[PDB]
Amino acid sequence: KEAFMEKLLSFMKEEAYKPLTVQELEEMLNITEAEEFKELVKALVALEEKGLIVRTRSDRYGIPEKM
Amino acid sequence: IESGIAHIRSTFNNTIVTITDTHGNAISWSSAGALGFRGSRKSTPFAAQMAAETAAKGSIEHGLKTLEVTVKGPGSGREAAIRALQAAGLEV
Repeated sequence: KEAFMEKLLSFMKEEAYKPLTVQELEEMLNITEAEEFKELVKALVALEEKGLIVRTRSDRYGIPEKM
Repeated sequence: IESGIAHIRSTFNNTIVTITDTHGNAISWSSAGALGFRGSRKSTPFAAQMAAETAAKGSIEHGLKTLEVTVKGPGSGREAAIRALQAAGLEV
């Protein structure tokens, strides 16, 4: 769980990163298995609760500092 | 199996999505709570959407294509959750 959260956060920290929806994150991470998709959703919720990412009013995830 | 029902139970607290064969045997399921949403979030249609996707992507493994949908309860999820079944690829 933690290694996946770090990898997602690292990806969102990249300079080229723009705020993405869950589906756009699924596509960009090449998630094809339903269990990995479940991990992504759990990671997004946990990172959002920790305040390390923010969901916008258009259901896009972004880094707080960049917003 | 190809044909199946998507039972969407949208309450004010939670949106559950079970997908079954025509004989009502459960293929897969997901719920706002199962995706780690908590409190207000579970109610929201976005959570319903994501619950539908997760339930759907579990079904596509078993090899579904067409869905009949059944909706229960007064929650706000049903519109979002149904679109998400169409968006996941399964025809309604």
